Amino acid sequence: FRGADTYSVKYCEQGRYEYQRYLMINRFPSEYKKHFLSFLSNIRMSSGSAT
Amino acid sequence: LKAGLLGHYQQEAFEARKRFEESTTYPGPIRAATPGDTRFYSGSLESIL
Amino acid sequence: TEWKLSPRDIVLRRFGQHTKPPGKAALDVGSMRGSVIPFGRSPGEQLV
Amino acid sequence: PWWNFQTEHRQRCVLMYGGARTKNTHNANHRVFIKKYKRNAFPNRTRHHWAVSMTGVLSQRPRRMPWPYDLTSLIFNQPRQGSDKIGYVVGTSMLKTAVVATNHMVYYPKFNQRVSRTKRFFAHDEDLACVEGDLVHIKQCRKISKYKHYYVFSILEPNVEGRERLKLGLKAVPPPLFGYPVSRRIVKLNLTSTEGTQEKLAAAIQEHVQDAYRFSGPT
Amino acid sequence: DTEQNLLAREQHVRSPAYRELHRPALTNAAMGLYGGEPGFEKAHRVWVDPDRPHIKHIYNQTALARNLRYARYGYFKRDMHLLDVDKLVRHARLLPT
Amino acid sequence: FDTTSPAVLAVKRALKCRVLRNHLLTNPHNNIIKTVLANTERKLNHALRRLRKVDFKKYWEIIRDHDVQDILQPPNLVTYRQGSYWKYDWNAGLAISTNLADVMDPRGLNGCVETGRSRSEVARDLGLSYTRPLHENEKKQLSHQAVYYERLAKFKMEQPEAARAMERERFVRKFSGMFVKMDIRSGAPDFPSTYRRLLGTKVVRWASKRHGPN
Amino acid sequence: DERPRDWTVDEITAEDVKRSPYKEMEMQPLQNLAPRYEARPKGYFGRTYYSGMKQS
Repeated sequence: FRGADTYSVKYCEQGRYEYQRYLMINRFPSEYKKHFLSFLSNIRMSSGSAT
Repeated sequence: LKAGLLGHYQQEAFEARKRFEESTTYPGPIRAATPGDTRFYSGSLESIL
Repeated sequence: TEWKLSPRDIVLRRFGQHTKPPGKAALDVGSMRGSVIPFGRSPGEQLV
Repeated sequence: PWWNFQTEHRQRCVLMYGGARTKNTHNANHRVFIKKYKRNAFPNRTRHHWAVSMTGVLSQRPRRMPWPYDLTSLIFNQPRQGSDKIGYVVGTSMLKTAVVATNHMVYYPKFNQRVSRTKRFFAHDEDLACVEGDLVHIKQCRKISKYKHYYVFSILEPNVEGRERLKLGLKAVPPPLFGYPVSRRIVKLNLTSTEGTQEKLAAAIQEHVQDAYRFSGPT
Repeated sequence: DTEQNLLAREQHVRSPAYRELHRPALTNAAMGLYGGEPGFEKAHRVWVDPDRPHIKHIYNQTALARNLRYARYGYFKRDMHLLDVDKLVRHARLLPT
Repeated sequence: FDTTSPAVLAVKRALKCRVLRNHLLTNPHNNIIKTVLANTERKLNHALRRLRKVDFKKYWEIIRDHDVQDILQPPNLVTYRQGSYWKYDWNAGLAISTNLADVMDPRGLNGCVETGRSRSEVARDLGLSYTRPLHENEKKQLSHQAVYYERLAKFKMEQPEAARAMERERFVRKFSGMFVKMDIRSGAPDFPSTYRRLLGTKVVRWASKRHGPN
Repeated sequence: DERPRDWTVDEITAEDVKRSPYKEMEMQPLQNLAPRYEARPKGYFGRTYYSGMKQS
């Protein structure tokens, strides 16, 4: 069963990240505020012995 | 609702809108009022804290 | 001139107002008991 | 070879539980129905159970499934299913709550057809502008009341006749003359004089006595 | 002259025969069990007044409780000695000349 | 040479319905005129329902002039409850027929996609008022909110020895309750619907599991 | 002192502010919070990424 089965040449000649299509992932504006505040808090973490 | 009548409605959504911008005369740019706050955030209920 | 129409006699169907029902135009899902295939089960049938 | 989705689901089940599925689940078992009650004396008022009833929400026959391709998916780009909806206002008897009837599609693959079902939602309008007859666009939100998690985002089409009838001091929509009945018994309207109501009451109580006599059965 | 005709109607409404005749439908807990017993598996006969109804939407269009056909003239020909012709002219279907 | 305008076709159907009703009055045993009247009334309903959407001023003039205000009413409540009476406007191609600039102000009819504000909050931030003409009960609902607050505040100021006992027994009933711990069961919005398997054999407080549209 | 030192119209006041709002910097390092990474995978859990359950 499928002992000799080959795939296309396009799969092994493609570059990286060229298959990803542009998707417009919309969300709620409260989720926009929550994710923006979470990313702003994660960026502003002080550099201690854990970061 | 019936989705097959959507695109013809889109033509009406064109044919009214192009009718609007040629009918009325814009007097001038109205100044922008500041937006308030909505009480309809998504997700669960937040706290008063 | 005048319109003496009353909508109560229209809705409640006074004077025996009879609307003829359509002919087998029910189109419900519960009565159907057959699997629908494109071109039917036997598409080209010739009566010999 | 290109494996199907069932291979991926089996891989997920193997990585979760250690194994895919124990074998011999069919067993061809003869499920026999043993009746206990009398012939037309089942203890229910609407649905009388007399056969083996299948149990299952999405694994029953004839098979249904939600059909995500409708007007709402064509108009609105949604973050999740049921976030934005478009419907009609049918009831404004509650304060700050518009009853919005919306439609969705259910797919039957056996008959290969989609059908439109209707769901009623309670939406919120603060300034009391929604009139019965408005094509409105509602959106999901937080819990406002026990049955209010939607709100009127936009009025896509206002009912002009309803607003003009409200300006006249009338109702926005004239109320229907038909509706839900009160019993399966034929609700006869009693039109009698003020003196002929006692004999009509005697006839009604005699009819109720004969309906109770139906408990006796033969003779 | 109209106060007597109003007050007789208001005293006829508050009479015990009118309130017993226009009782609402009996509930399933008032009739008895969940069903199976003949005569007690449904409610009893409900009579409504067409001018002062104790239910909303007197008529309906259901499959089994359909009652618009029973509102026409002829079902009130059974009791013409007790009949009120004012409500007969106002509330009946297919009345003759 | 115009005879097919909707305002003309509607009054033609209404005059035809008047003629058929006047024939059925003097001769109620004519069975063909019954069916013709039942078809002409449905066609009159269709003509007036399209006239309401394509030219509202002439429709309102026809409604006002001939003493027929409720000629466009839903027949059945059960069909009206599911929005099938208003689905006629979408299915016939009449949903975008009314010009919004000539009737209302369309700035406060659309919510904000950027800020997520509602339809009412955008008009609130613009200083516009969109409120339907209320009835007496709808004004009684909004006017009697302050009256009970002034009554309860006057009772708290005027009878302290009774208000203190009422608040004390209310706090005793609140504090000593069994389900006072905030949990998933106490935090559910609909307890008979989420936990419906307890309503038969365990909980006798709720006799049914359905109270709303959910 | 019942009025806080940084009282604006939007009524957002810090309890441990201890400084005039004109003296404090606009952006500073946050030492009170803790950096947290994603610990719950949605659809991908293991050996072979076929689809990843991206619709979920």
